[PDB]
Amino acid sequence: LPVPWPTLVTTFVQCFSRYPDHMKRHDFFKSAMPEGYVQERTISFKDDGNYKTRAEVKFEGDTLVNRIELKGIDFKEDGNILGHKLEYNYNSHNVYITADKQKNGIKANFKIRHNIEDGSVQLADHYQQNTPIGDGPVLLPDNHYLSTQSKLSKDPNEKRDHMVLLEFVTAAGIGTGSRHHHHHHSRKGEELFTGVVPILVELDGDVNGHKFSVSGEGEGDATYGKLTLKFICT
Repeated sequence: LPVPWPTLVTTFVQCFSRYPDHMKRHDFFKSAMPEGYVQERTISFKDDGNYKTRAEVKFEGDTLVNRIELKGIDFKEDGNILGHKLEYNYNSHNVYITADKQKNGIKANFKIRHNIEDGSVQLADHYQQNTPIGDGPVLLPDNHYLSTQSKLSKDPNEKRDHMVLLEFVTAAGIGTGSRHHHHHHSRKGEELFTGVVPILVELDGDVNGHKFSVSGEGEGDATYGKLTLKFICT
């Protein structure tokens, strides 16, 4: 793998976030299902290169799949990314979501703080836009945030280069007086997430001409804002 695993966490399914009852009317991600959404990002590593990503997230039968292309350029050979100088861990923080009326979707920007091995912080500035694939109605949200927590681990019986990921995501930032206390909204999309959903993730990448692929498997339980994924280089 040509880059540190933590640098890919954000790229490797926000439809698995927990939206409590009063906020379900703001859940763009599930509302776009099963047709899905396109997710695009620029990720700018301070003093280093950038990733640009395009993904389609949708249902194929009973499976939520996230297929990604990533292009990374302008990285330093001996910088924190290509030189693998980032600790294997991950900071919890809040991702703020706003509607993007023009693309019938959402945007977000947020900064990830990556610990550097024997140094300070490598910042990764994220710009994100999401657009529905289908033409059906979607839920465009009021401003809110996703409180996102991520634990990184290893499988002691896995010989391949890999990452195990446990994530918990809960929406917040809207109070119960919002929209005159009205919870009502269409449950289309949302109803597909009431139980445990299998996930496939597949990525093709090229970072400074180093080409690689990753596959990931696991499951999501949105009732608990819970995701479990294991990723391997392929």
